[PDB]
Amino acid sequence: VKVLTYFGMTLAAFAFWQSMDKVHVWIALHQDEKQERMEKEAEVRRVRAELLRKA
Amino acid sequence: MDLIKYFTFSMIIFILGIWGILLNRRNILIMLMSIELMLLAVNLNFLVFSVSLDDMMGQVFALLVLTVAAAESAIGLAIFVITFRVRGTIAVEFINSIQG
Amino acid sequence: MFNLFLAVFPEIFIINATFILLIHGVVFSTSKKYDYPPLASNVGWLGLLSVLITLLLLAAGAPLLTIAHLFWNNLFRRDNFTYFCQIFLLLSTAGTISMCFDFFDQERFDAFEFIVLILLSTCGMLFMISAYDLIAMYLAIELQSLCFYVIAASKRKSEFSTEAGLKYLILGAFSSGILLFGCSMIYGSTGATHFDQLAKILTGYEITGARSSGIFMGILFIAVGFLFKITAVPFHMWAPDIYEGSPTPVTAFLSIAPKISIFANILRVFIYGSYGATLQQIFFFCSIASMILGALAAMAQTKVKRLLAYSSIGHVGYICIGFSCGTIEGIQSLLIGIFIYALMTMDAFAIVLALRQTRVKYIADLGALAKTNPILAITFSITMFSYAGIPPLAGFCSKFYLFFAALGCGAYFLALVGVVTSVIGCFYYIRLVKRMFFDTPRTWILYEPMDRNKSLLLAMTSFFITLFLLYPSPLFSVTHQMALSLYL
Amino acid sequence: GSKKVSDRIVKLSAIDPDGYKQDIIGLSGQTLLRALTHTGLIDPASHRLDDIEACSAECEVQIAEEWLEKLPPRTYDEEYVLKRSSRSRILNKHSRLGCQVVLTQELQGMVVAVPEAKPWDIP
Amino acid sequence: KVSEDKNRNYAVVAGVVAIVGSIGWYLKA
Amino acid sequence: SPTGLPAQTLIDRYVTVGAYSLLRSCTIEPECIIGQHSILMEGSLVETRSILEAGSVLPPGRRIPSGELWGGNPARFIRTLTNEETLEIPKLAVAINHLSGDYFSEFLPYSTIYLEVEKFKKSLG
Amino acid sequence: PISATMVGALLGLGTQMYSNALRKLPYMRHPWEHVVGMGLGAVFANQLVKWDVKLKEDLDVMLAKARAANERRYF
Amino acid sequence: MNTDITALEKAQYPVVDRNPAFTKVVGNFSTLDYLRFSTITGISVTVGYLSGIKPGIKGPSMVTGGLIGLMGGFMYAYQNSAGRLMGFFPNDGEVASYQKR
Amino acid sequence: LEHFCECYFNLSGLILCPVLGSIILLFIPNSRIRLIRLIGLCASLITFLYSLVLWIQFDSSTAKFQFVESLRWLPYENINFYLGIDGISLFFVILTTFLIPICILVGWSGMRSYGKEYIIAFLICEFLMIAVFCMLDLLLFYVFFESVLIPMFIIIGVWGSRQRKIKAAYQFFLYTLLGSLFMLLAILLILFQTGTTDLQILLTTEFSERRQIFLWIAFFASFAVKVPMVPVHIWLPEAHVEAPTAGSVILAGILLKFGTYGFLRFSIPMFPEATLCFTPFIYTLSAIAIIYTSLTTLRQIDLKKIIAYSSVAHMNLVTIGMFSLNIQGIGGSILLMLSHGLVSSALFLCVGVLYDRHKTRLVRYYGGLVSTMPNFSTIFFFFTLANMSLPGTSSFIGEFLILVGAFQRNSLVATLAALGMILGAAYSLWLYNRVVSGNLKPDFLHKFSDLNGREVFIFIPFLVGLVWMGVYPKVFLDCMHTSVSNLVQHGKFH
Amino acid sequence: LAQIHASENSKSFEQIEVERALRKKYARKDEDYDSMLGITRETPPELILPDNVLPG
Ligand SMILES: C/C=C/C(=O)SCCNC(=O)CCNC(=O)[C@H](O)C(C)(C)COP(=O)(O)OP(=O)(O)OC[C@H]1O[C@@H](n2cnc3c(N)ncnc32)[C@H](O)[C@@H]1OP(=O)(O)O
Ligand SMILES: [Fe+3]
Repeated sequence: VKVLTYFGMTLAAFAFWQSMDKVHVWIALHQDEKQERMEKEAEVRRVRAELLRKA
Repeated sequence: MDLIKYFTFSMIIFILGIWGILLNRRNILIMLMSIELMLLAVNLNFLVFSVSLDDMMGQVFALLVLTVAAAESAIGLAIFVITFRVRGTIAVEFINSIQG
Repeated sequence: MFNLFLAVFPEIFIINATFILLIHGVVFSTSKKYDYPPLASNVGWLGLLSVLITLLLLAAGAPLLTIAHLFWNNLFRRDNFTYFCQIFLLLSTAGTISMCFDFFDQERFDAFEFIVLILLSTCGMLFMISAYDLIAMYLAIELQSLCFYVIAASKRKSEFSTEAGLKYLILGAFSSGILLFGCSMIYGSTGATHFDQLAKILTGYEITGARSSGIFMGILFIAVGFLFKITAVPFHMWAPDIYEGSPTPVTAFLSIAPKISIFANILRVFIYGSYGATLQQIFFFCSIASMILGALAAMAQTKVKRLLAYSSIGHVGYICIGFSCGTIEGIQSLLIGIFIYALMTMDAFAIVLALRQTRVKYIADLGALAKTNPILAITFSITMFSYAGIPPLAGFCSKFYLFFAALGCGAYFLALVGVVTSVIGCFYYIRLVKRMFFDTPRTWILYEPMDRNKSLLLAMTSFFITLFLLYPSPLFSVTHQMALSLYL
Repeated sequence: GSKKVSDRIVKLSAIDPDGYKQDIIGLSGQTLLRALTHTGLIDPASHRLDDIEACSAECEVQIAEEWLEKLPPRTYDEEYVLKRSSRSRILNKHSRLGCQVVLTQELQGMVVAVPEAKPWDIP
Repeated sequence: KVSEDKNRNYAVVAGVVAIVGSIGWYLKA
Repeated sequence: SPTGLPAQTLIDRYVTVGAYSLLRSCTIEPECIIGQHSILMEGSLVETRSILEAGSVLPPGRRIPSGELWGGNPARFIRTLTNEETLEIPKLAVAINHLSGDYFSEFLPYSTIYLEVEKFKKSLG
Repeated sequence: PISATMVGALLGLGTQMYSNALRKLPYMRHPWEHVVGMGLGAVFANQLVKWDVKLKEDLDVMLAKARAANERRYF
Repeated sequence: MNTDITALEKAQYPVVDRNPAFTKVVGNFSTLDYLRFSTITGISVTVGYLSGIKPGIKGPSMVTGGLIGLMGGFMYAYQNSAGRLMGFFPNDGEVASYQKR
Repeated sequence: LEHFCECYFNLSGLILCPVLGSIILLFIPNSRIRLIRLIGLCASLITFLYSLVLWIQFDSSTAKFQFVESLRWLPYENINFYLGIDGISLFFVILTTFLIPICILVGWSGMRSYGKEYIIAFLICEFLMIAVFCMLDLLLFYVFFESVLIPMFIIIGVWGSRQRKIKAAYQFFLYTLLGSLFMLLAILLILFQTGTTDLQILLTTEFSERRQIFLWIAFFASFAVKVPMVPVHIWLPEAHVEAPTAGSVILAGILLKFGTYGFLRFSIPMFPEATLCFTPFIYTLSAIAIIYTSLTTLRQIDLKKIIAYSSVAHMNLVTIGMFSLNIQGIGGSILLMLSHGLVSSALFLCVGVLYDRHKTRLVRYYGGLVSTMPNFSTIFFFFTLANMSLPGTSSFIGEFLILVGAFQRNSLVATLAALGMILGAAYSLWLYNRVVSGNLKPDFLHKFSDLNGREVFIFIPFLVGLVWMGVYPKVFLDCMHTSVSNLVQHGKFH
Repeated sequence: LAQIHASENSKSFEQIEVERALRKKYARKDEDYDSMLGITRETPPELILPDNVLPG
């Protein structure tokens, strides 16, 4: 490829990596919601088992 | 966020190796080179993990893997050379006689 | 200090003997004084002697292999299981080498380095069996694989041998990279590579909601590498092409020795380890796919070597069923199946190597063999009926356990697949008996009689196949012993 | 003596891979492959039986259309073998399996093209 | 009167030593 | 061969070549019987499941059709063989092989003549 | 009656004749080899029976350990 | 280098010396040890001779086989002697020269 | 627990006899035809005499397995196996030992081209078949039965007459293997409950109704391929026709009995509730097969295809009687089993005589053989009558006693089964008249020879056997009734 | 043809054994390993027939 094509590709990849950084920050920001959802679903399963174990 | 970025560097190298396998049906030399890319990505993971965990076991394996990569490249290029010599070409239509 | 190395006397001896044979072969093969003599058979006999002496050293010093276990702990672990696995591996190597002398002499394969590479791969498989860490496991696997890649392309002027070498190298390097990725993921997630440390960290949690995705994918990728190694579907397509294209002694060695070494590795990495049934489902689905594909593809084959390759794929499926069920009897039956399949495969390849002096290539080439060599046709038929699993032959044990585990573990689809695949296999095995006994071809092929080595080995394996079930207790007890040595 | 070997002799011509034409001789009732192996045009060791189950198209020949009319049509097994044994996996419309062609008196003067030999000696 | 192949003589002695050693090995084990 | 075909002498399986027969560049297809004192000349062919009578002479390039009985000097068609007759031929070959086994068992892999040569030398110094 | 030595000697004799027959040789081609094969078969059969006894003895101890470990759970 | 001879499975016979030196183990060789060594060396020399006739190097092949046999035979004898002295193998003879000496 | 019997004559020696014959023959040069023939014949004859002595010492008062003897498999003694017979299996052993020497005698003239391989195969078949009839274990029954497939495969494929033998042997092996695998699944199902596969034990273990039904269906699938039952009967025609004469004799006279014997030995007693629920189902399949396959027999044009198709109709009458679950039904089913093993074998022997001379099986080629082969014609007519269940012959005794047993349970199945009398007579007489009666056809056949001395002797024990059981079946019914009575009473206590 | 037959029939025991060994040594070939070794194995003259008896 031409030198300028290579450099334009490198600039595109730099933009892609900065977007990846934004994605990682977003995923980090939603840890608490995910743990809360996990806890609620675990409680659902445990209540269902304890009610089914009763019979 | 350091560790995730090092890991995604290794990740893109591994993914590029997979893609080189997928995209080079007619170019078995680049298939070999893609496999070498995958091996470099794993070697980097061991070094990055060794730094991250403060443990030297990652580095010992990194050196030994470099030895394995060297030997495997040597023998692979030997097999390439003999295949080329027998056929006079590297085209994949001449290495498909065994089938079924 | 010296006495610590009593734990590695067999490996030290075999490595040093291999070095001696390398030097001897290179010094006298290049000699003008002796007119550059072929040394494949001379070095082969000396290497068979070296293998037997290694087997004596290992077998006799059974307690001494566990000496200095704390000092050697971070390198390997020797116990009862590794002891018997290594003895079996050495016996398989010795039989394979014994079947090579007619090939060396009549084909004039004069390369002594073939024997040296077989010996080095045997050292590699010895180290594989005793591996107790991901690093050691990978290194021993790679030594083994590199030796195999070189020997598979040993007929360097042949289109078939070069093609087999190339396909082998590319696909094996791919799978090895996948497995190494798995090891790196496991190391990063747990900070450990020793099998004991991995056993402690993983036990008790499996998939408890908050599941380490790194450990999961490490297990997955390592399993993919192992499944490639045992020729399990869908990581199997290399095996038929490589088996066909390699020289027939290479095919014989690849069909037996590497299975023992990697099944030892599989049992020590996972059974000794701890994770969800996910891995057991992996091997279950691969077993089902392997039986189906092996049966159908073997039914399609017209050539003997390809048929044997697909038969081996089907049988590894049968064997992996025993790993999936996750019981002590599962491991026992897996070991019994590996043993019986190894003996049967050596029988079949002794017959194939005997017929390769006349260049047997097609199943149809066996026409009128019941007339031109009646005893040989009966011996091959006993082997084929053992392969089909017909009782009272030794091959019936694998079928019996396949159905036993299924009706116990509660599986019925598995029972159906086993029934259909067993019937298909019986058909394509008895096709060979029909060709040797029932057909009346216009043109016959008269085969040169085999040498003494292959006849003795054939006689012994045929007696074992027909008579093992009359006195099977030692195998049952030794396999049960090994299964328990893994845990306690 | 009433019955002679020359009664069964079928004249033939074969064009080798290098293009030079040779007059070859075969017995009617036997296969084209046997006539081709008499003079070594096809190596006899590469194809020892006249059976479709012992064929990897080592016996493959190319025949012009004016002689294909005079032969029985290719069966499914023959076309399967020819197609799989092609390097490009393409069936050649003028290709025949020599082990399946039986020489007859009606094939006098037929021209056959002998392609380059495929590898056959599996290690 | 005499066998002159010295390598063959050494090999004969080696075979004899192997046989006698095997016998003694059995008898003292 | 005058026929142009390869001139190797090929005696196929289950062929009984009667005593005092002369063969030269002839082909005998499987399951045939050649009568005693017969002559088969260059390029001649005897097709499968045929019988030649004793004293038969087959000129060069001549042919014996399959399933027939021929004889004479030169060989002439006599009659067509019944299927039971043709089934008898490999049985004759097998019986002759069985007889030859009795002779094969009379010889050990080595003779004892070398001892006679030894003593004949020793008496001669 | 039927002992390990007898069965082993018979199997060694059978192997030598089977090996001779596979090579299309006469059954009794090298009779000293038949003697050697009978000896080897007898040795192998006696050793196999002894080894089976030892293996069962070892398996009993190891199953004792396994059962002790498994019975530890109910304490 | 920290070393530890401790074996996984304990010795079943009286331990005469837990880590015997090289010279002591060699000096402990019995007539059975020299019989095993000589048998392995003789078999190896025989195999070297017989396998070397066809290439024409029976002499050098005998030497190579004898080297392999000497190595393996010494290894086997050293194994047996050291295992007797450490109590891994039945060693009534070693115990006699220990109680007495 | 060692169960060694005190009797001098026991099952072990009878088992060993043909094994010893086979081991002796492997080493005798094929050049020694006279010796090979005499060794095989003498071994088979000694086995037959031994079986007769086994009959002599039989107790007809007991329901306990007789001559019971055990063989150890492991020094752990967890898995121990037993041999024993009763009133149900004794006569099948005697029949096997009687039929094997006949098979050796049939190929006497062609033994120059057969060889030791022919005698060895039949001796190995004899040993395996006797073993199968003498087992008190579900697992050994499976092994020894599954083992009989290899020598039968060889016998069909090597000494069969035409190239159709390839397809015939393939179908035989594959059908039988499928059935055997289904039995294996049932044997493991039982083992998981019981921890053992010993017949004497499983006779004393209760099975749940649901598991009884499921175990019955797996045992059914195995036995119904061997009976044979519709629609898995189509392997029998090709297999029995394409086989050599002695092969056909063994296939129809002994091998067909394994399925009905498996119903009597295992399925019926072990699952008495499952047996009752499935009786209408068994009755329907059996009655359809008798009517359908008899009409098919009428339109067959091959001598051997007619005789082979006849066996399917006869075996499905046997199933009707044994599932009637009374004395007449089960006793009649066993008697027809043995009688069929004599009549069918003799009829296969008659056709083999004709095919050996003329090498054709098409009915249209023959005709008028009464004027050239009167001795063969007279013997052919007698066995033709015995195939129509004519009173005085042995097959009438089994046929009527089954119809009696079926009538007391279901009148409808007895009426449909009795239609075998009309149809069985139609094709049997049509076959006899088209072959033996009429005028010669010299364009097809002009050279004939009646039976020689060997062929006459072969038929004599068959003629004596059918007349003997036909007029005085008490010698057989006396030795069977106690075992039969306890089979019927099994599972109920009133 | 008489010349080759007369030559063969008059050979002594020692020459017969030498030529038996030569015939065994040159019965097959491994020209590939020879090329790896850089040598060319030639048929000895005692095993080569004169051109006047060959079919060509
Ligand atoms: C390099 C080394 C060279 C050597 O030393 S040779 C080695 C030994 N080889 C020989 O001796 C071969 C000798 N060749 C011949 O004898 C031969 O026949 C011969 C060369 C006369 C004649 O062979 P022909 O094939 O040329 O026979 P004709 O063409 O003359 O046929 C005439 C007629 O005679 C009859 N026939 C011919 N030949 C004979 C005879 N002999 N007898 C009886 N009847 C015969 C026959 O009916 C013939 O009619 P057809 O069959 O319709 O063609
Ligand atoms: Fe072909």
